[PDB]
Amino acid sequence: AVQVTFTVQKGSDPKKLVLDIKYTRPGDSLAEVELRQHGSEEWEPLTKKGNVWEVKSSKPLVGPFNFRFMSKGGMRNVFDEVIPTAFSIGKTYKPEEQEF
Ligand SMILES: [Cl-]
Ligand SMILES: [Cl-]
Ligand SMILES: [Cl-]
Repeated sequence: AVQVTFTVQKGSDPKKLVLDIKYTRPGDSLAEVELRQHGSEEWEPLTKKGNVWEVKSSKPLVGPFNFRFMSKGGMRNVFDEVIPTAFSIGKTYKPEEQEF
C-alpha cells in the first residue's frame, strides 16, 4: 500500500509550502509530487530540495490542498484535501493509507 505523511516545515507561509513528505511504498519510491489548489484544475509540480519538497506561488495558496504522487515504478496516488489552508508549522498531516 502507499502510506504518506506531510510535515509542514519552518519557512512555509501563505505563499509557500515546504513539506517533509514521507512516502512509503514497498520496493518503490517517490518520483513526482504535484499540488492542486482548492478550486483550481491544474496540478502544480513541487520541487524536491533534499529532504523536503517545495511549492511557491506569487499569491497566497488556496486550500485545502490536494497532492498527486507518481512513484518511480509508475504508481499514481492522489490524496485529497490533505492540508488545510490554515496549516501549521511543524504539524504533520497523515491521510489514510491507500491500499492498491
Ligand atoms: Cl495494498
Ligand atoms: Cl492545522
Ligand atoms: Cl499500491
